[PDB]
Amino acid sequence: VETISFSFSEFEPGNDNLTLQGASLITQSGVLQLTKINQNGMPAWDSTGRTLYAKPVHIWDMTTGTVASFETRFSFSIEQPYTRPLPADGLVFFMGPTKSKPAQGYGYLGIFNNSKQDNSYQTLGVEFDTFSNQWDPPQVPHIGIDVNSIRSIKTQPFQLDNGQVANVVIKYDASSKLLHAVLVYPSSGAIYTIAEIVDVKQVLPEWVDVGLSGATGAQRDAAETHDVYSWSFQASLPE
Amino acid sequence: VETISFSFSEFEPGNDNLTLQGASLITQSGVLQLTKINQNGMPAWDSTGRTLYAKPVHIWDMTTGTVASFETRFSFSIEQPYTRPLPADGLVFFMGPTKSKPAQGYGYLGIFNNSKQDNSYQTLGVEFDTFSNQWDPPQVPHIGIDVNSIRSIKTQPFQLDNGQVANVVIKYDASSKLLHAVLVYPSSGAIYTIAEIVDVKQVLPEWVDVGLSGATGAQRDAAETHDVYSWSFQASLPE
Ligand SMILES: OC[C@H]1O[C@@H](O[C@H]2[C@H](O)[C@@H](O)[C@H](O)O[C@@H]2CO)[C@H](O)[C@@H](O)[C@H]1O
Ligand SMILES: OC[C@H]1O[C@@H](O[C@H]2[C@H](O)[C@@H](O)[C@H](O)O[C@@H]2CO)[C@H](O)[C@@H](O)[C@H]1O
Ligand SMILES: [Ca+2]
Ligand SMILES: [Ca+2]
Ligand SMILES: [Mn+2]
Ligand SMILES: [Mn+2]
Repeated sequence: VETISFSFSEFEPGNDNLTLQGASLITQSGVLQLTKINQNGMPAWDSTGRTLYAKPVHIWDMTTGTVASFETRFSFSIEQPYTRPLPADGLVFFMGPTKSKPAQGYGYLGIFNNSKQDNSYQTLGVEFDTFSNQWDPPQVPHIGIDVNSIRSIKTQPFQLDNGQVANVVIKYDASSKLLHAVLVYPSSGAIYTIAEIVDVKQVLPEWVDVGLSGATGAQRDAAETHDVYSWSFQASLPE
Repeated sequence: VETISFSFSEFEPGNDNLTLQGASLITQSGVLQLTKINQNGMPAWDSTGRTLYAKPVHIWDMTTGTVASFETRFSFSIEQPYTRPLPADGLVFFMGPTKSKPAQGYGYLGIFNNSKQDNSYQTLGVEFDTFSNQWDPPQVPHIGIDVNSIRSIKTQPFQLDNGQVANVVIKYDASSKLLHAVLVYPSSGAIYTIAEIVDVKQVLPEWVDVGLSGATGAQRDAAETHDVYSWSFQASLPE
């Protein structure tokens, strides 16, 4: 069994194991701000930011045919301060090719370039979508499981607790090829759950980068915050 | 689509839609006590109690070949007041043949008669096991998915927050034959999750009874409480 794991109760500026891209930034108070926040303390539009763990993770081995089981936990808060226009765009937990750079922003959440399903992406993502695009279901916000496409294969609407901290748990069992995610708002006690079959062996490359990505809207004030307070990850490749 | 749903924020004594069996009892304060509590306020051993919704639910149709998607939510607390011996036995959410009576107590949680896998049971259960029997994994308590057998096909250890209220969400997606359950302890913020493939069409009869069951140990003081504070259920059979 080879393993890998990190666990941040809070974030520390200048930490080497974290790669910040785009607007992504860590405050001295220990919080990770994926998207830009102005001097007046309010969310800026047309912003994209990502954070990747500096070490690649071995998700599966082509030689032995074994695939790893993994689990990730993080807590974040999304604040939508504007009355109008509609807020955007959301944040995602993703896995993909190592040494990747930010893709398209807005509805693409910084991890995709278009709305076409392209196995060439080799990207798996669990999104918390706050804006309804042409490819999205009517309800927002919604949790979505993205496999090589911004058009989720599965979707689950949820109630946003504006400014409140949400706890997320995403788990993958290699034995059943089952990916289950959970969203919990400690404040209200609300619980949301999504699950779906995902063959990691058919989607991702043997080695991947794990990260978080966030993005704000394409027009003035179509924004919200994407703050992350903690993040842990663990993977186990048997053989 | 035919549907059915109930939602109890609290329990009311004398409610007609609830069938109490065994020691099961509802207090005037609105709580459902599955297992007996003595005059000294402490849990009694050798106790078994169950509660079933008085109306059967159509889980699948053999004629159209359609299967229903369902979701159930309930909150409970288990208090293990004795230093010794080890506490037992746990509680379960189950689905099975309509008009059923309590089965064996103790490790069988009141829904099974033996440890043998018998498709004749036609019982599906999500257990919160507090005692480790010969057929259980070493770790207790643990969440377990039971399909026609007390020997879970899947298990997940969890940390008991003695006397604290736990929130549970069990969901079944007919499209993926996926059963995902979640346990959350609001107090500590702990989150546990289990998921597995279950073909309801192959396990349960077209019509079933949904209920909760609890049981205490086979020897003096091998007990704990099994209190339920709320319970809601919803099912949707398309066609
Ligand atoms: O408003 C946030 C929303 O914008 C979409 O892009 C719009 C853009 O805002 C609008 O000014 C222009 O005329 O058309 C674009 C396409 O409809 C983004 O695509 C969406 O993801 C959000 O960011
Ligand atoms: O102690 C709780 C535990 O008891 C098991 O049954 C025991 C019984 O307690 C003991 O006195 C007797 O000698 O042997 C039985 C079988 O090992 C139950 O099976 C278990 O579910 C718990 O209830
Ligand atoms: Ca979107
Ligand atoms: Ca047991
Ligand atoms: Mn979406
Ligand atoms: Mn068990």
